Amino acid sequence: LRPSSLLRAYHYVHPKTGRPIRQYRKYGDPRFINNEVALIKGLFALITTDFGMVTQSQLENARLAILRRMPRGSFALTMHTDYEEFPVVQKSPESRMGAGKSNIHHFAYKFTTGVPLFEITALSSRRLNQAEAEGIFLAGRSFIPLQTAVVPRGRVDEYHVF
Amino acid sequence: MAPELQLEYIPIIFTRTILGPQGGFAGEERLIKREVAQKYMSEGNAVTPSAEFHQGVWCYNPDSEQYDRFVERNAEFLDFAARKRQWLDVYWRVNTGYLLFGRQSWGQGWLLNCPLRKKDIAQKLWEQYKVRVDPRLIEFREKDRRTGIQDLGHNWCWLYLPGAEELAIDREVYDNKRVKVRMHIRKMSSYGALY
Amino acid sequence: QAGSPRQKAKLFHVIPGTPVTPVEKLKEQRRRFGQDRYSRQPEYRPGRNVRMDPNTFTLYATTKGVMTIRTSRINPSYKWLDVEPDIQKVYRSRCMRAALQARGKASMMVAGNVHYRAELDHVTEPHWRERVMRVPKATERFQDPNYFTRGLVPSLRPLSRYSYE
Amino acid sequence: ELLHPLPVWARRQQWLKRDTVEMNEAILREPYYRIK
Amino acid sequence: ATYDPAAFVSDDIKKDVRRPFWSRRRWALSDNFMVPMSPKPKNTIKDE
Amino acid sequence: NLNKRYGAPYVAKGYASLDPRCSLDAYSSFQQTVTSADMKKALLSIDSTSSGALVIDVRSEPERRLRPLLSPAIVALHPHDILSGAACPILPSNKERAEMFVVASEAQRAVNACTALRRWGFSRVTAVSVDAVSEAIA
Amino acid sequence: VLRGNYCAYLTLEMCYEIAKMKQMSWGKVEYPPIEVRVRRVVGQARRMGIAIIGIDTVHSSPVKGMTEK
Amino acid sequence: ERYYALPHLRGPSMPVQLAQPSGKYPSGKFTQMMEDVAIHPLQKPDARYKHNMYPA
Amino acid sequence: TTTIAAGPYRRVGNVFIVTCIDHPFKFSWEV
Amino acid sequence: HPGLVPRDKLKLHCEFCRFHWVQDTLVVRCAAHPKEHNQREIWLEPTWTWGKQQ
RNA sequence: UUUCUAAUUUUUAUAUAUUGAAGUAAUAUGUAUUGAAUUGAAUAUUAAAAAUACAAAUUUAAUUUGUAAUUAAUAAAUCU
Ligand SMILES: [Zn+2]
Repeated sequence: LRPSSLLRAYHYVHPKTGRPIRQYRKYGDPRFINNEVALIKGLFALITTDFGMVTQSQLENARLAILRRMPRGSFALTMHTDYEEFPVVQKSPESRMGAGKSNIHHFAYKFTTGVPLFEITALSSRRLNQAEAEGIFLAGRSFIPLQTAVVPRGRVDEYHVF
Repeated sequence: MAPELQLEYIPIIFTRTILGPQGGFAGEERLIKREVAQKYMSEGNAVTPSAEFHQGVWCYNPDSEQYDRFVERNAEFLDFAARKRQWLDVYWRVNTGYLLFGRQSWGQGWLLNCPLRKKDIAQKLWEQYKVRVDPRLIEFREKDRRTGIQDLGHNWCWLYLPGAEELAIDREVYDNKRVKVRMHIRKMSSYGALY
Repeated sequence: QAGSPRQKAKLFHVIPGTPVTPVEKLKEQRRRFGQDRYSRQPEYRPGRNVRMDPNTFTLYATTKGVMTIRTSRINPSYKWLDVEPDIQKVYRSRCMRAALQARGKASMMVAGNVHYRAELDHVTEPHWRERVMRVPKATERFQDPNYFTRGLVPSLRPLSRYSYE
Repeated sequence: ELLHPLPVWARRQQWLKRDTVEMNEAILREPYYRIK
Repeated sequence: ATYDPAAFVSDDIKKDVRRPFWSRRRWALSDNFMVPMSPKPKNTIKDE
Repeated sequence: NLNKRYGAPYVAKGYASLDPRCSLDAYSSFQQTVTSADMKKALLSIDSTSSGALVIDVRSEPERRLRPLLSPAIVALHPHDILSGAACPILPSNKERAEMFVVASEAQRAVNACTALRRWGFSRVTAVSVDAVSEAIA
Repeated sequence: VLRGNYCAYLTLEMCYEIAKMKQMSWGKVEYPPIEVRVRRVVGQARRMGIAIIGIDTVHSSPVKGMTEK
Repeated sequence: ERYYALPHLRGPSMPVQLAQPSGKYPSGKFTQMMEDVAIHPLQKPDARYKHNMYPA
Repeated sequence: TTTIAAGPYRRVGNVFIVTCIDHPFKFSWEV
Repeated sequence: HPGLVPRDKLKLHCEFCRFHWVQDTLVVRCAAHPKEHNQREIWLEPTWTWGKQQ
């Protein structure tokens, strides 16, 4: 069938076979507008105001850039990863040289609107400003392929971020 | 009761105060889905309506983080858990819903040729979700305050749910005074499109 | 990898609500042999005067009469097919129910109303959730066999334990 | 194909359309009669 | 017990103000750090 | 680019010109009272040689058989002939000077029918007394 | 926050004498009144880790004279 | 058919002690006088080095 | 005259005059 | 002079870095670091036409 | 598309500036502390101490000097 016996929601694994489930292309389509806002608990978080498909390598290159522009001892970046992953070039004639093994391996997320990505969470009484915050994320936002805006602590008040 | 035929939803007295649509709040009786409710009676957020709980129940305060707050359900609270439910039923209905359209769009700018009216959102609220409101509360975005909605694809616009202060309703909904109704304008030829 | 056959159409061969002869297949159900294994549960279980064919799970009525689907009050996914034998009993009411509601004199809280059944049961039996949710102790489910010989209980039924309402 | 924009006069004479329909359905919600 | 839509519901056609370049400081505060809209490629929204 | 061709009473219009406020004022008139003198003034409107019945009863047809009040020739309107607007062809011209009344079985329907009137541009009606107009037999 | 430990103690009785040789207007020895001058040297101390006793601690300087009351 | 509709008001429409914080960093228009601020010309503030050093 | 008119009440129906403003061949088979 | 792709990216790096209307294009011109910190908004060439650059 | 005629859908639709705000003054916990060859608001990290307002810079091997001192500048008023 289709999703069950998940591997902790990263990707679904076939019930009668440990193979990955190999879903449809437009499964889990991000082209909703997510109704549920995110209750971020970091001081600032980077939510995705639009939708798209973002790799893990695009999200890891962004962390390596956010982790440069951030004061070390004070704030510890927090990157969320519980979201579900999705496959790539999977099909057989649709792969190159019958190497379906080396094309599906990439795992990209289908982010809807308003999913938090990172967190400049605090480890002290040190504080942040939106100017002090957007300045950090302005490095990584140039890698995350979709549009994203930073949001302050607590419930994103999506009346304003949009 | 049978393993085949199970109640699709069951009655529930909430002890805690869950945010989600299936959620409730302190002490109201709600028929929430079975699978969800069954991981509440284990979780402790809910308890099946025994005759005892129908008078009082020890609800929860995040202040001391334990089931101390006794919320007695006299006929007065049962006039409070109604207006507070009837309110956040309009909330969780428009916020969960994704109201569709079919419109005509000759031209290139992907522009709906007869753009939308705040009449034409309360009309697709009452049509699809039966949510009956005043179209004087629907505030549009800044891009569509001038020309109406006017563009295909996903538009959203804010619906103002005014009367939520004597219900003591905050932190159990995303925004006390608004809600994002989420349009979508699926262009269609004269066959299925109106206006 | 392989091929596949086309999924046949397993749908109604009458109009629900309208009269019905016995030689009509009321519904040709998927004997949902998941893939030709031997265990399935049909969508529309048989009802009054309707008898299910064992092999292909197709419901054939047993007596000519008007037909209807009774969605279970507990779970609206599990339906029966009722055939009530008297065709005049419903026609001579429909012709009224649809003549009254034309003059605006019929009430919409009728049991047969589709959207009211959720509330209808609750006006009469207010705790029916608890009457089906109640779990029975294995003592009362097998009432004292001596009460059967002493004749107190008319006849012990130990397997009929599930409330199908 | 839909290449150049709908001329403005057309959009305007199509805003008269929805304001025709918005004037039909004002007729199709009148009472069936009038107590006179 | 009256709610007037008009108090809180404001539908104002606001002029999107230019980032004032004629003054130096108000050009720097106005620098809304979302000018990295350059990631607006209409990229593949359901594939990679 | 609407609101340039059409007014502001376009797109910013809550076309629900039916009942954003009147329903409230309906429950206002419900509160105060209606009594003998409040019918005795209407009695003078029956004393007025010009006979247009003042009060109207929106009650089920079996109810009125039980307590017939039709004596002063008052109007018996089904509460939908009021709501639907089928009654405007028999309704006073002076929308600002006329105050009819509305009798009803239980006072929820009365106010629920008088709000329909105030939706039809009517200004004064205190909207109920099932028992007074019988105690004021006239 | 750089070092993890309060360094050498002090007591307000001592800052009042560091504050006596530190007068901004050495023409007007007390332009800032002395008590106002101390909160300055106290803050500069705390900013160096100098936890003084009268504050920063649960108990003030214990005395063999009398009850805490 | 169910129709969902708001309850009748018993208290103030816009919440006051229930208001969610605004949601945008509340750097007021007066701490960084970015725009929308109007001041009398007699009462011009904060020119401590330009034209408040010689106040009138 | 400030009075709900009093008299034996006749009710009168309505008669719609319908015209066709859009071509029929653009629309569905039900319309 | 690196065309700062939108107008909004323009930033005055130096004290002598100011704005200028170089033929309808808002640009940044600095006497110091003359081309090192110079920025020019993206816009049509100063002398375009209606058939060549739309 | 019988023929003469009449007609309500038109290779005509509105494009972002006014203002290189650059004079107006010695100082004073203080060159904090730490890490540092050195660092004095502008190395590195560290940032909720204060009082008698000006610690996210340029500058210098360091400082001082020297730039800088949170302001009027309403395109909205459709143009037909
Ligand atoms: Zn420069």
